[PDB]
Amino acid sequence: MEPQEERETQVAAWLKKIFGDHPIPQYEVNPRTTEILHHLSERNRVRDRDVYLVIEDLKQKASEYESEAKYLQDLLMESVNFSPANLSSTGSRYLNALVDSAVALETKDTSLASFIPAVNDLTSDLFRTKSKSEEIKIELEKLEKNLTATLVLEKCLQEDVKKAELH
Amino acid sequence: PRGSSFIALSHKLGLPPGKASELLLPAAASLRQDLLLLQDQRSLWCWDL
Amino acid sequence: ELMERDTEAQDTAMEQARQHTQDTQRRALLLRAQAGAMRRQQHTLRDPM
Amino acid sequence: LEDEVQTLLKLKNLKIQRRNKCQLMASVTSHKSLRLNAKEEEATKKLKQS
Amino acid sequence: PPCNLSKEDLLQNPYFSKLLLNLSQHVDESGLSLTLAKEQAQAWKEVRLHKTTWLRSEILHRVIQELLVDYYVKIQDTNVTSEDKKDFVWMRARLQQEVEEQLKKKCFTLLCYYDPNSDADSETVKAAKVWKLAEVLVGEQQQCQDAKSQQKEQMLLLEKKSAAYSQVLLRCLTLLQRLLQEHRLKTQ
Amino acid sequence: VLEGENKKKELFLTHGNLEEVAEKLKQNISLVQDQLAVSAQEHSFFLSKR
Repeated sequence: MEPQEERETQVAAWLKKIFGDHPIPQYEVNPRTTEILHHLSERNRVRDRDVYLVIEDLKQKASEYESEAKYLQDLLMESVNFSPANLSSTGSRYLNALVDSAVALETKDTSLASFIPAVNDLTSDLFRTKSKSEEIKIELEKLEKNLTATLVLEKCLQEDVKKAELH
Repeated sequence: PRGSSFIALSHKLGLPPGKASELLLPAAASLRQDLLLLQDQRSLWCWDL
Repeated sequence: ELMERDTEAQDTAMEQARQHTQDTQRRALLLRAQAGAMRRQQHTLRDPM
Repeated sequence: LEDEVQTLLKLKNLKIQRRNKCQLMASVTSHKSLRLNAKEEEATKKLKQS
Repeated sequence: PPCNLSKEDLLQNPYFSKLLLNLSQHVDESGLSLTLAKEQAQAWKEVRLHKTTWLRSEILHRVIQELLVDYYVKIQDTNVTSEDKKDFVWMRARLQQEVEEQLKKKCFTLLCYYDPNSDADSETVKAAKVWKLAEVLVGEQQQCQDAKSQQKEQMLLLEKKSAAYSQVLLRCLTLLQRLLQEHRLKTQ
Repeated sequence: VLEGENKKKELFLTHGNLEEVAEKLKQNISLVQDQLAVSAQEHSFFLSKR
C-alpha cells in the first residue's frame, strides 16, 4: 500500500517525465487527485514498455526478413539461377499480383491450400462482424421509449409537486 | 514443431490460421489494449452501480 | 466445421510432407553427388595406380 | 418475418453454393496431398538405389 | 463513492481537469504516447519496405517448386520431363515461361473459386480481377474491421443512457415519494 | 507483453507455457466481457424495478 507521500513523490517524478519542457500547473493537494493519476501512470508505464517491445520486435523482424530474403535469393541463384528480373512483363505482373494479394491477406503461405481457408474466412468474417449488431439497435427503442416516457413523466411530476403544493 | 506452436499461439490469440506470424505481438498487445479498454468500463458499471 | 476439420487435417500436414520430400530427395541426390565426386577421386588415383 | 425467412434461405443457398465448392476444395487438396506423398517415393528410391 | 471519474469529481478540482487535458496530447484513446505511435509506424514502415522484397522473393521459389512438382506429376504421365535432370539452360528457358504459366494457373484457378461470377469469366477480365483482388480484399478487411471498431462507442452510448435512465428514475422516485408522503399521507 | 508486469522472466520458457499465457489473456478478456454483460443486465433489472 503506497502512502500518499510516496504517491505524491511518484507523481512528482512522473510530472517531469511527461511534461519535460512543458510547464507543470499546480494541483489541489487532496487524496482524490493524487489517487486518480497513480493508476493512469501505472498502466501508462506498462503499455509504453509493451510498445517498446513491439517496436523493437518490428525492427528485429524487419532485419530478419531482409536476411531471409537475401538468403532465399542467393539460394535461388545457386539452385536454378532465378532472379525477379528474368520473368517477363506478364510474369512480373502475376508475381506482383500475388505479392499484394498476400499483403491484403496478410498471410505467409502462398499455397492454394493456404489461400482457400483464409479466403473463405475473409469472406465470412466480413458479414460476421456486421452480424449480431442488430440486437443493439432493436433493443435501443425499448430504452428510448422508457427514458422518454419517464422524462416527460418527470417534468409532469415536477409540475405535480408544484400543483400539490398549491393545493 | 515451433511453427505448429506459433500457429497454435495464433489460434489462442484470435489470429486466423496461416496469417502473418510477425503481427502476433502487435495484435496481442492490442488485445491488452483491448483488455484495459474493458476493466475500466467494468468500474463504470460497478462503482456507479 | 466438421469437414473443415477434415480438410485442415491435410492442410497442416501437406507442408510437412513437402518438406520431407524435398529434404529426403536432397539427401538422396547428395549420395549420387558423393558417388560422382569420389569416382573423380577414384580416377584421380587409379591412372597413377 | 418473411424477410427474415428469405434472408436465412438465401444465406443457406449461398451456403450450399459454397458447400459444393468446399467439396471441390477438399478434392483438390486431397489430390495435391497424395501428389506430395507420391513425390516422397522418388526421394526414398533415390536414397535406396543410389 | 465515485472512485471513477465523474462530473462531480471533474468540478471538484478544475486544476486536475486541466492537468488531465494536457495528457490528451500525450495519451490517446489507446493510451499510447503519440511519438511512440510514430516510432511504431516507422518500424512498421521498415517492416513493409523489407517485406515487399521478401514477398517478391518468396512466391518465385514457391511457384518454381509448384512447377517442379507438377512436372513430377507429368513424369507419371506419358510425356516425361526427364531433360530437366539433363539440361540446365534449356530447363531455364522452359522454367521462366512455365513459372509464368503456373502463376497463370494459380491466379485463374483461385479466381474460379473466389467468385461465382468469376468462375466462368474470360481470361482478360479474370486477369483484371487478379490485379484488382488486392484492393478488393483490402476493402473487405477494412469493412470487416469497421464494425468491430464501431461497436465500442454504441456500447458506451447504451451504457451511459442506461445510467441516465437510472438518474431520471431516481428523480421520479424522489418526486413521487414527496407527492405521496409529504403532500398526501401526512399533510392531507 | 503477454504476462506483463505481474511476473518477470521465467527460468525455463516453453512455447506451451506461452500458449497457456495466451489462453490466460483470452480467458481474462472473455470473463471481463461476460461480467460487463451481466452487470448491464443486473442494472437493467433494477431499471425495470425502478
